[PDB]
Amino acid sequence: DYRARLVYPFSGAISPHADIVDQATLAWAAMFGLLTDSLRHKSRRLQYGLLAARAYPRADREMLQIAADWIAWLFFMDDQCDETGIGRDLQRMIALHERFLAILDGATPEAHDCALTYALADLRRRLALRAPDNWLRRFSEHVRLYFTANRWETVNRQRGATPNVATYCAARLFSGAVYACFDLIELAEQIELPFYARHHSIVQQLEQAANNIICWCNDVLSYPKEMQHGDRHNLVLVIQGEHQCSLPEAIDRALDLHAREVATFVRKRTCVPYFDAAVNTALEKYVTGLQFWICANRDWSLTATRYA
Ligand SMILES: CC1=C/CC[C@@H](C)CC[C@H](C(C)C)\C=C\1
Ligand SMILES: [Mg+2]
Ligand SMILES: [Mg+2]
Ligand SMILES: [Mg+2]
Repeated sequence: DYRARLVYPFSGAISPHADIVDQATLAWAAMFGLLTDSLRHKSRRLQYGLLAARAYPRADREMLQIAADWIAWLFFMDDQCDETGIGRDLQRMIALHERFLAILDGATPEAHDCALTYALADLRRRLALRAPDNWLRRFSEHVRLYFTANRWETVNRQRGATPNVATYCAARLFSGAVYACFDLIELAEQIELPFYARHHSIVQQLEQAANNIICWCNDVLSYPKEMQHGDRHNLVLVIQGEHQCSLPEAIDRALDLHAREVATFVRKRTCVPYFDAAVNTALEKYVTGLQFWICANRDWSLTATRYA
């Protein structure tokens, strides 16, 4: 059981609001028309709210609900990208992204805009009530880079071209939208980091390490369903192509890279410089937030129907 090798020298927590938030995320999905024909009794088992509850365990219920609805949005968008025709059609993906980008700039959806565009506009509206412009611009840019990454995946599928390890790992940091999920830690923890701390090389490196761990963990758990769809956006499949090795060996190599990235994250935690008492207090809440996300991703994914 190679899954038992997905271990961390720390553990997570879950918000006491978990089930309330999950029920509300389903009601939200139904309200905005995101639940497709194939899903009726499968809808109950999505449990997207129970991932959010683990990722932001200390958040107030209102802020947690924005995070849960956002996480659900990302799953709904992802299944369109990864399991339908739109992920093989760059021109259809560009037309959709043009609508999302107009909504991220604060435009109102038109009558004939799709459910995902309306739902994205709802999340932006609710975030604008809770966050300053500075934060909203950083979130929006992280979301734009997720769309760019999805268009990158679409070109790979159209060309039938598996990326090399260096290209894949560099792009995978954007294709999972993990940086946009990290932005929400600030709102969950109600912390205001000054510019020089927010963008410090050690903070960027801790964010990169946490993002890598989360994505490579997902890759080990999601290679089966991704292979079932003839997809190629997975460290296991990418390693297999580069090394011309067996699937068991590629899995072994992916888990080695995961273990190494956990150690890098633990090491770099002890390298955060002393700015001042108030800045380092806030900074340690953010970095603790990254740990909660690492654990949430693993803890939710091992039990989720999504990877069963
Ligand atoms: C692999 C991912 C890890 C981060 C988990 C979380 C952000 C889920 C939503 C988002 C889309 C792609 C589901 C992310 C993917
Ligand atoms: Mg995807
Ligand atoms: Mg996917
Ligand atoms: Mg995956």
